[PDB]
Amino acid sequence: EAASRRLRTAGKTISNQSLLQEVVDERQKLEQTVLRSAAVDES
Amino acid sequence: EWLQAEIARLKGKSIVPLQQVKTLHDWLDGKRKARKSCRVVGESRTGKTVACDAYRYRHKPQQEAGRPPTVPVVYIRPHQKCGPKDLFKKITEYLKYRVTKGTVSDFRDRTIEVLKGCGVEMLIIDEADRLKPETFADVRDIAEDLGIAVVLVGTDRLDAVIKRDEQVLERFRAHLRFGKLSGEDFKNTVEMWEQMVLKLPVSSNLKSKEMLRILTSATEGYIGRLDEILREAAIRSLSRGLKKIDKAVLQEVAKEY
Amino acid sequence: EWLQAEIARLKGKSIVPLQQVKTLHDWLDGKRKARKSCRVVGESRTGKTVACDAYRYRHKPQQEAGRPPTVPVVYIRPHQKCGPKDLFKKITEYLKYRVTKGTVSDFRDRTIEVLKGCGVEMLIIDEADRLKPETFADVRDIAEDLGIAVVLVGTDRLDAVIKRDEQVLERFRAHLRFGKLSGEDFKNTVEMWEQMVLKLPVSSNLKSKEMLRILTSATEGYIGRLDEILREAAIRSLSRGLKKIDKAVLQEVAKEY
Amino acid sequence: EWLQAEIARLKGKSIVPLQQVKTLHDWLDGKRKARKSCRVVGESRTGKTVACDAYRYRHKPQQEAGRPPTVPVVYIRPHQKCGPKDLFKKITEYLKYRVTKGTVSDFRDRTIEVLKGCGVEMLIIDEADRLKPETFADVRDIAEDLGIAVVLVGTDRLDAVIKRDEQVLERFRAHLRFGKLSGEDFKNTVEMWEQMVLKLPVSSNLKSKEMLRILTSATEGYIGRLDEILREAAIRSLSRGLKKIDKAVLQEVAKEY
Amino acid sequence: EWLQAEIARLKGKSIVPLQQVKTLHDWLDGKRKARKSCRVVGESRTGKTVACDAYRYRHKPQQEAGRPPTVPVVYIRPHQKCGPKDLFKKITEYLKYRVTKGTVSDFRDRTIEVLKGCGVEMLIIDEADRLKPETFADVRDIAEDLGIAVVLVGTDRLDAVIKRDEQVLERFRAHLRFGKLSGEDFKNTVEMWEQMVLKLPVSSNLKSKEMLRILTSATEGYIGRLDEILREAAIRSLSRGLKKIDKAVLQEVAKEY
Amino acid sequence: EVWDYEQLREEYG
Amino acid sequence: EVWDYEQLREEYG
Ligand SMILES: Nc1ncnc2c1ncn2[C@@H]1O[C@H](COP(=O)(O)OP(=O)(O)OP(=O)(O)O)[C@@H](O)[C@H]1O
Ligand SMILES: Nc1ncnc2c1ncn2[C@@H]1O[C@H](COP(=O)(O)OP(=O)(O)OP(=O)(O)O)[C@@H](O)[C@H]1O
Ligand SMILES: Nc1ncnc2c1ncn2[C@@H]1O[C@H](COP(=O)(O)OP(=O)(O)OP(=O)(O)O)[C@@H](O)[C@H]1O
Ligand SMILES: Nc1ncnc2c1ncn2[C@@H]1O[C@H](COP(=O)(O)OP(=O)(O)OP(=O)(O)O)[C@@H](O)[C@H]1O
Ligand SMILES: [Mg+2]
Ligand SMILES: [Mg+2]
Ligand SMILES: [Mg+2]
Ligand SMILES: [Mg+2]
Repeated sequence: EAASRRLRTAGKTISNQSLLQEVVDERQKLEQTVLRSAAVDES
Repeated sequence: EWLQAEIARLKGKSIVPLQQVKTLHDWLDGKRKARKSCRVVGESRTGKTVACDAYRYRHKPQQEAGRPPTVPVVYIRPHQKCGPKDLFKKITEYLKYRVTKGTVSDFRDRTIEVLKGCGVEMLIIDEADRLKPETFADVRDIAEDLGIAVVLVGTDRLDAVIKRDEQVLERFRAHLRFGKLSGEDFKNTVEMWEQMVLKLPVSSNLKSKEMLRILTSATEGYIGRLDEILREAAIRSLSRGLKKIDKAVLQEVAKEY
Repeated sequence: EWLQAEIARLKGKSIVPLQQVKTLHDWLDGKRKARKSCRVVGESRTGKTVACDAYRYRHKPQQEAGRPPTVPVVYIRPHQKCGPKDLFKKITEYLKYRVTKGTVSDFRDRTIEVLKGCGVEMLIIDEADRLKPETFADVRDIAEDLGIAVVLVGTDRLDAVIKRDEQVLERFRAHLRFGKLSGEDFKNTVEMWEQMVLKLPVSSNLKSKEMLRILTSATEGYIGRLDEILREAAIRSLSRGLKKIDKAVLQEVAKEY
Repeated sequence: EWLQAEIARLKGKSIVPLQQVKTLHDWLDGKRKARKSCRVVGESRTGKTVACDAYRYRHKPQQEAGRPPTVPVVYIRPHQKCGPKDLFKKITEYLKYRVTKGTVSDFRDRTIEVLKGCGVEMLIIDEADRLKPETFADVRDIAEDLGIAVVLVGTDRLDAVIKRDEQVLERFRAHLRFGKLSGEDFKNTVEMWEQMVLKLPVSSNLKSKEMLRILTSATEGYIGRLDEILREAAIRSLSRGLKKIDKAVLQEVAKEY
Repeated sequence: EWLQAEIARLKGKSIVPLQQVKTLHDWLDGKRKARKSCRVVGESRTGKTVACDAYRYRHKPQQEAGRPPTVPVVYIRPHQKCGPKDLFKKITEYLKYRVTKGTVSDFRDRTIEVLKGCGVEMLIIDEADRLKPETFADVRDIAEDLGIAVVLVGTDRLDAVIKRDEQVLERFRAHLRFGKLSGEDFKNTVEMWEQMVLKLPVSSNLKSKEMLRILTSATEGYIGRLDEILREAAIRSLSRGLKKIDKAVLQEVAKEY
Repeated sequence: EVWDYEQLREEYG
Repeated sequence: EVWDYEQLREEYG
């Protein structure tokens, strides 16, 4: 969802191909990567 | 000896007819036909240079006896902070002329003289962002006075340079964007590399979905990463006595980026 | 007298074949085969420069009768704010040529001429962060116009300079980090510095686990702290007429920080 | 001795019928028949002088019973900074008249008289760039007052000199471009040299891939470099008691360029 | 007296048969046999001039009973800003002919006359960078019209002068590099000077590491520094009644550099 | 089809 | 083994 904002505002051709790049090309990053620690890796 | 020859083969570069290259080549044929000046833009190692280089080899000079060569496409990479005499010297030397020491005006007139007569119709300027702000006025006059499609190639640093000069931006608005690639055509491109580029005696099976994962993570869709990882993985594996690239070497390479 | 000659060596500098240096030399051999441009990074005094110099020496110039020398590895350290002319001057002078007066264009063409024929295959740029932002273009042009592996060496200060140009960043992405030592590797290193470097008149037995706290507290695992401490203590001990580094001397030196 | 005879042979020069020679001769036959003044321009060591020299031998003097010789082609190379008198001396000596010492005017009048009397119809001036500016006025008057095609032969330095005087520029607008060798034409040239120039007891197979790569890199397409490399490599091979050019001898010569 | 006789000897110059001398001689013998023009380039005071002198003494004029001498090698050093008449005067006087008063044309024609008949095979022009740019045309004409190997000698300043004229650059493309001494070669050269040049009553032990350290720092591999330091050090040492060089005198001299 | 970078120069020459 | 910068300056230099 966040990638779609930076995708369109740059005038990129809209597609799943380009959208996926704007996913992978911070407070919430630290928070989410803490929550990544999960019992599915530990049980 | 087997190894040293194959290592020297892998150590050199190669060209592969990717769909991005084919797409650019058709687009450049349209621009050259229309005499339309334009820019090619995209992130580093997306393959812009290799694609533009392949275009000039496909449209090689034609010689006829006792004339200067007919050279439809001229390709130059300027040196950093290229001034006008540097630019003129690049073009005249590509056309197989020796420059004679003289003023900028003399270099200009001699370049205009040989851009005619050699019949140039496209000028590709690779990393045009190296051009000084003053030399862009001579680039524009080549595009405007002669019937020549000037193609500026660069990263988004080129877009920063030209947006600072209204008259350059407006002449070079038409553009093609080079993209990073992922998924299906990436999987095809990885397979194409192990088929056509690595040429190792035994199959590396880089087509394998788990091998494609680690390559996806490291190459990040840049063809210039994909090529350099596999070539480096080949040289290590061959030197370690292995007929094959496999994860034990491939992930040692992939972790190095 | 004996004591002044020991001081004359203890105020000097030496090379110790740490496993860190060995690891770099295997890596630089792989990069030099692949012509792979890359970077060496790591904190100050971690031993990078001494490890790079040791690689230059073991791959010294080979003389050939009446030819320019074959110089497989060129090592340079730019002066601060190194421009293009400064870079070209240092490369050509390293190859034992004299620069003439001339333009940057003359210096470039002469440098490319002598990077060929001297058979240069690796260029190590120590303090690569001293290069001016514009001169990386010439460094990049060397890396791709010739089959030369360029190795940029710096601290993390270099990575800030690199990431300010994505064309540099994407060419030098492959890297090796020199880390601080710890534990048994530090213990073996501290043992080596007693029994190989100092070679002092009477042993201090620097395997001792407790005084290793004194070293660690000053040294933090920097080799370029460790090598400094022992030479300070040994010169003081031999100046004071102590045949060993005593605890009273080590802690006094280690207290200067 | 056979070796001293073979060295004496390879030491010299010979004329090879290259296609660019035939191109020039056919073009000079047109200009001589139309009586039309023109220039031959091409970078150094491309073979312009050997080709013009071959033309005067093809059109040697011709005789009639009890008459002076008709000499359709005069070929002169001026000495550096050639003034009028030295031009007139060069021409009259070629026509085999020892002009008695005298004024520039006396030399001029005698040169006009013998150019008329000997029936000269083409005057090739090789290295015309060596003429003083004041001397081109005398060259133009020969072209204008007599029915003579004057051919100025030179490098791109001649094109620069000619542009400095509108009256010379506009009289010598027509040009032939003498070019470098490349591609299959280069490969055909290498094979002709092996069979026709070197004539060694055993075939060297210089057209083969590795040999052709060495020659292409070292000669860069100059026929002057091709001739000088292969003749010295032939002399070195025979001096060593070889029956052919060997790859090692060829690279040893090629490494000196 | 002993002292003044030894001082008068050491004050002078002599030729030591260094390997780099033999290397040049074999190369010049190849170039002379092939009549190939070339250049000799190397840093100042590396020994080029002495090695070229040694060659023309090994190939001195040969008498043949009232013929002019057969003189296969001519050696000249032009004076600064050598014009064409100066060049012709240099060559003519070397062949033992007196220059009669006349024009540049008379000097040229007389020089061209005596280069033939004397049978000159090779012309070595030392300090070829002292030639005026217009004088290179006459040097090229000697190489072109006579079958003569012309050898230009100079420092890297010659390599810049030559590159200012494509016609000169393209004729003298083949080169030999004169290098500085280093390593084991320098240690042997020091040994030879002690034995063959200085010839003091008592061994100076200049092979010793402490002596080599002084010599290597001050000489920097220049054979000119090696000679002029060791002669001056020997002269100083004998003047003090020493029968050898010693470290103190050697350091006292070496400190002036 | 393979398209070797050296063969592109050989074709371009 | 250990090396001296001053030896390496002569030995490799
Ligand atoms: N079509 C291709 N076929 C084969 N190899 C390729 C291709 N495109 C790219 N490469 C590989 O990737 C590298 C980088 O490609 P290229 O030089 O064209 O990038 P670029 O977009 O011009 O980069 P930059 O903007 O950084 O200058 C090449 O040198 C080569 O190793
Ligand atoms: N392998 C080694 N053998 C001997 N001494 C060493 C070694 N490595 C480091 N040193 C000592 O520690 C100092 C630091 O080493 P070096 O200069 O190579 O580090 P660096 O990481 O390149 O430093 P910087 O980034 O600050 O320029 C050296 O000057 C030397 O005194
Ligand atoms: N047709 C030919 N046959 C054989 N050898 C040739 C031929 N043309 C050129 N060469 C070789 O190349 C050399 C240089 O050729 P040439 O003298 O014609 O050059 P040029 O173009 O007149 O050069 P410049 O402009 O430098 O004077 C010749 O001396 C000879 O060795
Ligand atoms: N072969 C030799 N034997 C003995 N001494 C030598 C020899 N070569 C050089 N020298 C010494 O070195 C000095 C400098 O050498 P030389 O004059 O040959 O230098 P060069 O290379 O021609 O220098 P430059 O380019 O500065 O004119 C000589 O005058 C002599 O003292
Ligand atoms: Mg590029
Ligand atoms: Mg450092
Ligand atoms: Mg000529
Ligand atoms: Mg000299």
